[PDB]
Amino acid sequence: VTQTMKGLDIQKVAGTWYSLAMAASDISLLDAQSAPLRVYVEELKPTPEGDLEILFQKWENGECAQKKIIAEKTKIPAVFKIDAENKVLVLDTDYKKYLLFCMENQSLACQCLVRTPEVDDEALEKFDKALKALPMHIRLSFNPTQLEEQCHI
Amino acid sequence: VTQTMKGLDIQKVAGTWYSLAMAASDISLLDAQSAPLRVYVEELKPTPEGDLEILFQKWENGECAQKKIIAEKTKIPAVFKIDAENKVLVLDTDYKKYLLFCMENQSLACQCLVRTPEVDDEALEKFDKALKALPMHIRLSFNPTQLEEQCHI
Ligand SMILES: CCCCOc1ccc(OCCCN2CCOCC2)cc1
Ligand SMILES: CCCCOc1ccc(OCCCN2CCOCC2)cc1
Repeated sequence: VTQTMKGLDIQKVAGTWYSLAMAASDISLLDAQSAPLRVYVEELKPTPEGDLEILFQKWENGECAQKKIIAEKTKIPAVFKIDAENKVLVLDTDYKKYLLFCMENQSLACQCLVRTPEVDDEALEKFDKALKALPMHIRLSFNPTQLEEQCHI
Repeated sequence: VTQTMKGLDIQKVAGTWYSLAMAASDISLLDAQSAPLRVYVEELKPTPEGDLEILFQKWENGECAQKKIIAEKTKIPAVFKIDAENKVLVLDTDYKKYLLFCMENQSLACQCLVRTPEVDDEALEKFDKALKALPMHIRLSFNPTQLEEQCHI
């Protein structure tokens, strides 16, 4: 991934988001509800120190779990670390409407986040252009009804 | 689906094909290996009377089954019936290289077939343009290694 947001202000991505679409390099990363990168973003909480707390939902052991992770800042404003060593990259955002991001170790999953439970064609067009560059083999998108449900059921 | 091949010659789609990509209106139609429209085309055998015999593979009861169905001709050369009542529509083909088709009852799944175990960017570009018109929520594509495996494992 060689697309990062120039001039990202991480404080301005705070608040409510919706995983409108997801894509990944390998089908098994997104195919089942319990697939390991099938994660439904709920909220972004950037720290004063410029780390990024992420609230999301994930299907585990036949139910919709609440999850929290902290993505630690790097010297690049648009790149963050989750290690156990995995990177979060912010590709593009207008803060008000949409945010595109990828998670990578090579394995890769990207999402189109939106602020509201609505299908944003413009945001989906920007997400498809960013994926043109990448070796994706699965792509999912959700309707407004699913966006208001736990784990997009 | 309002895209059909003008002037289809069904005899000329005979022989070997590869399901390079699939898409569907609903995620559950393609998400698991055992998902009901996860079908891997092997061969098309048009009859002299202009019906279309289809050999494909499908994952069922934890294994890769061989399957045969006959799609019966209609008054429209590009449209065929499988009833239990479901339509097969040929969108576009050059006979030599690629064939795009959709199956519909509304539920909808479309494939990009190719003649060889190779990623045909041109064919994938034509498949993405045909899907622009349609309400797809899942899309899959396979690498050359998977295309040579039973059930694309
Ligand atoms: C704008 C930033 C959005 C990033 O949102 C997420 C990034 C990574 C996530 O990871 C969820 C779990 C994936 N990893 C599996 C391995 O252990 C660490 C977590 C979840 C949301
Ligand atoms: C150019 C024509 C290619 C069409 O290929 C197929 C069309 C339909 C298929 O259906 C497989 C099973 C789907 N139906 C489920 C309900 O019962 C009838 C079959 C398989 C290949």
